[PDB]
Amino acid sequence: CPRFLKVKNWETEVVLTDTLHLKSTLETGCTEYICMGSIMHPDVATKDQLFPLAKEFIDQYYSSIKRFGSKAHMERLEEVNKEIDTTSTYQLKDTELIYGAKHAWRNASRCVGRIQWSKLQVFDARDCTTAHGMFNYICNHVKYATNKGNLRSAITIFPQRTDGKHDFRVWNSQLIRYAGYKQPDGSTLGDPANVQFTEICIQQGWKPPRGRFDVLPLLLQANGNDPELFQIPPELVLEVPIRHPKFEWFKDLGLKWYGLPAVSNMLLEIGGLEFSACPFSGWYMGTEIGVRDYCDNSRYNILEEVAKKMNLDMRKTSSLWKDQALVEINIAVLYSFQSDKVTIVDHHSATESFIKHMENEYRCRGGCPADWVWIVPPMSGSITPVFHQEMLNYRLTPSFEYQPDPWNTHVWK
Amino acid sequence: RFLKVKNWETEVVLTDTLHLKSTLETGCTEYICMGSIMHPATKDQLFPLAKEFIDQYYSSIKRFGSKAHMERLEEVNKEIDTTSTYQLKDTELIYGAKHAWRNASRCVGRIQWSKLQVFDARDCTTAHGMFNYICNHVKYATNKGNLRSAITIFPQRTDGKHDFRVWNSQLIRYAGYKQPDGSTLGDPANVQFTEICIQQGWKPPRGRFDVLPLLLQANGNDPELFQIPPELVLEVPIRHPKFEWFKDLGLKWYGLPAVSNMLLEIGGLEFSACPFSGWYMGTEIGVRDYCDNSRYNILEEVAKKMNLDMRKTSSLWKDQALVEINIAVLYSFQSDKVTIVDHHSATESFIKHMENEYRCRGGCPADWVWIVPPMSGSITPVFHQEMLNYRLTPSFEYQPDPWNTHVW
Ligand code: HEM
Ligand code: HEM
Ligand SMILES: Cc1cc(N)nc(CCc2cc(F)cc(CCCN(C)C)c2F)c1
Ligand SMILES: Cc1cc(N)nc(CCc2cc(F)cc(CCCN(C)C)c2F)c1
Ligand SMILES: C[C@H](O)[C@H](O)[C@H]1CNc2nc(N)[nH]c(=O)c2N1
Ligand SMILES: C[C@H](O)[C@H](O)[C@H]1CNc2nc(N)[nH]c(=O)c2N1
Ligand SMILES: [Zn+2]
Repeated sequence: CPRFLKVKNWETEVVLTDTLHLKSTLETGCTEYICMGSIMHPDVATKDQLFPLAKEFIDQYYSSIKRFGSKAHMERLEEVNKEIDTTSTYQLKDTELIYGAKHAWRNASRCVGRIQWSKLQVFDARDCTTAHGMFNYICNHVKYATNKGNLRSAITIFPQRTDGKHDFRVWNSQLIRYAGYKQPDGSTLGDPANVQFTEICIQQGWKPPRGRFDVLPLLLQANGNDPELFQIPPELVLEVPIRHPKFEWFKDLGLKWYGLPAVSNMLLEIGGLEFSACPFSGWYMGTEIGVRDYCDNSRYNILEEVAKKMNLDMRKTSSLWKDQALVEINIAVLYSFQSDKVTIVDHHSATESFIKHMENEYRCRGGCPADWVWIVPPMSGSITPVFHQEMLNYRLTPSFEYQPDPWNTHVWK
Repeated sequence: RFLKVKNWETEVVLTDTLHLKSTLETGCTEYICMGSIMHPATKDQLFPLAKEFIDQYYSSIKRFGSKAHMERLEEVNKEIDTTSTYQLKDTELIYGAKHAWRNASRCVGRIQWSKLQVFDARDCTTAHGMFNYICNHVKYATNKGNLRSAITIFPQRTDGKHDFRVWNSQLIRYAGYKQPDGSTLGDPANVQFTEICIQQGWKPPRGRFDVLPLLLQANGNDPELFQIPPELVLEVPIRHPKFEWFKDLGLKWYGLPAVSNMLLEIGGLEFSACPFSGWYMGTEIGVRDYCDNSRYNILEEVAKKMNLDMRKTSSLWKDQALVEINIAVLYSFQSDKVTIVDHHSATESFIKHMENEYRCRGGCPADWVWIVPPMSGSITPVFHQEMLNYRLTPSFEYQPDPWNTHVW
């Protein structure tokens, strides 16, 4: 592998030099002959597998605190090694847990929000034993991160995997999401993305209000036991009704969205350890709501109704009625969040911040892994600076990974 | 191994076997993906490349292993022996040019690939001859607004000291002028090329839409300047269906998009001058050509006339102006009956193209980074389509700009 790789920005002519790719760990999916960069997704560690993974992480941590090679570094290596020897696993120190969580975000190639990576509040929930305790930790997380609309990024880390039969899992894909209900006539009420999970909740005992914006309950699994349902206290769920600065009729669509984006189905890998329940939250980029949640054909799919109320000609695609309506919806989302003083970032500001972040990471860290397919926003791509920015994608650890949906693997008791 | 691609909107899964036929490199490795990087012979090297191509040609006309096929391989073998190269048959040239288009991972317009008019210009020897062939190309392809895809293929590379080159990046482009006060008049993408034309004796009108002259190099000689006859250059004044003030911006564009700086590789042969043309997707003009910060950069002026609040990015004033400019472009070409496709229709057609190629060919190499349009990405169906990118040959390739290699 070449020692230096160059990326160019075709708008500004700036050339950056990447050396950090030499620390790349796992596989991208690509080969010399095929690129899988647009593919969305392209039994535990043995003692022998765990030793080198832990050492790599411990070495990285002690290098970051400028104590590489120190007595405390060598002693930490020996203590971890003994622990892996006698128990087949090991426990992270609190400092190492925090460092690992921040760096999994720092390394998340698909995240445009990483300029914030070092300001992550880490909640250590490794003492949790029950689904009720998970609910308590999650409620505290949601309250802290929401902060009356002055949102603060945060992660809550539940106990790591042991033998794979005692996993902690949040069955929700996000902590706060709206239910979706398939109707006998084929239509869907609510969010079509969540129909499968909604049906699971109903079978587990949830009584669904069957509305358009019903906050789903938490479905929480502790220590490999069957998951249990809990209702998030509604006063902890900050929501924003969507209105438009010019179009008085926009509020009559009855749209609203929740303020806190909180991913809860990913796995956090630190030093070979696997944290299968690690819900983390930030704040929204407006297009995540205004383009994807609202205008995806397979989601709320409101382009039609908005275009109608805008009195656009919808018979020819070349009138760009979809495009025109999409912008108004995204204007409404940003205006409504700003009016209610709920943190949100538009796609222009976020991508400009990410370029500055990337350049800083290249200069101070030797690179910044980035997934262009995900970094470029889903509207107006080429009038954002990331569109013209060449990027290198590679996998560094600590990392957030996808994992199978737990209902596909769980052994019901 | 067989590889699957999923469309996350429709849940359609396709199975790719065609990638097993690729042998060029992508630039990626198992550890680093370069998917967003823009740019990642001898007798001995030539015959296996020739053999592979002759093989796939005779397989395509269902006479693989025929007597004609055996004879052609031997014919090619002797010719590489006695001359260090070979000459394609006319049928092979046409097949190879259509397949270079069919294989172009970055082109959303490939549903048309087999409707390509191929002009054989391999008997050309001088820049005057190139000019004549290019004028005929432009006239045929323009067709009074009913655009027709075409490619003109000039003689192949021999020793590399005798290349045919079109120095222009496109056959028709507007000049760009570095102003005294530091800014730029016209098209900033072409400032360097414009200056080379001036340095070669071109008298610039110093307007905003001055069609550049052709700078044509034949057989490695110094390039020569030619003016395309203006009656051959179809242009469209841009106006807006609702904003009557839009025409007062004084904007226009040319109807014929015609790439002239790429290299066509067929069976190991390299055609360094191979201008090819189709018709525009509206966003190529209205998003990239007009609104890139390094291009015409008119978002400010348009948003001004729309009286948009331009003090905060979160008003999305840039996004609103962007849509209106692209409405105007489509409306203007359609009103003048000049072929153009919008990004919704184009990506729809591409999804249908992919389905066809997976069925009859076992796959379709596609570069998501280039296929997804530069605006309103996720409300087009390609945004949700997983794609596999791999290099098949015949292919179009980038090459260095001739002013960096040429000795005068
Ligand atoms: C604080 C403000 C943040 C912003 C504005 C932001 C923005 C984004 C956006 C727009 C995406 C693409 C979302 C999509 O299309 O589904 C994304 C992906 C991602 N973000 Fe961030 N994010 C933020 C915070 C965080 C935090 C705190 C973490 C973890 C500690 C994180 C980790 C990730 C990961 C792992 C992905 C990839 C998700 C996947 O591949 O499925 N982000 N982010
Ligand atoms: C007929 C209508 C056509 C349409 C609508 C179309 C559309 C497009 C678009 C929108 C791009 C992206 C260009 C950019 O972003 O700069 C592209 C790229 C490309 N097209 Fe097509 N195209 C057409 C015809 C053709 C033809 C006739 C050929 C060759 C015979 C061709 C070969 C290519 C190649 C090689 C690229 C990649 C360019 C590069 O890598 O820089 N296209 N096409
Ligand atoms: C922390 C955070 C901040 C932010 N501003 N945005 C997000 C994206 C929210 C999101 C929404 C979504 F629909 C899908 C995924 C992928 C991961 C979740 N699982 C489905 C794998 C997401 F991350 C996350
Ligand atoms: C045949 C054809 C049809 C069409 N509809 N579109 C194109 C692309 C036009 C284009 C525009 C542009 F700005 C940059 C590049 C790549 C660099 C090549 N240079 C020759 C310009 C382009 F291919 C080609
Ligand atoms: C097929 C393609 O990989 C898929 O649609 C991706 C494209 N880019 C994306 N980018 C973001 N930010 N989020 C997404 O869900 C997707 N989806
Ligand atoms: C850095 C990045 O590869 C570069 O900006 C690419 C992105 N995608 C593109 N897509 C198209 N269609 N045309 C382009 O010029 C580019 N430029
Ligand atoms: Zn790749």
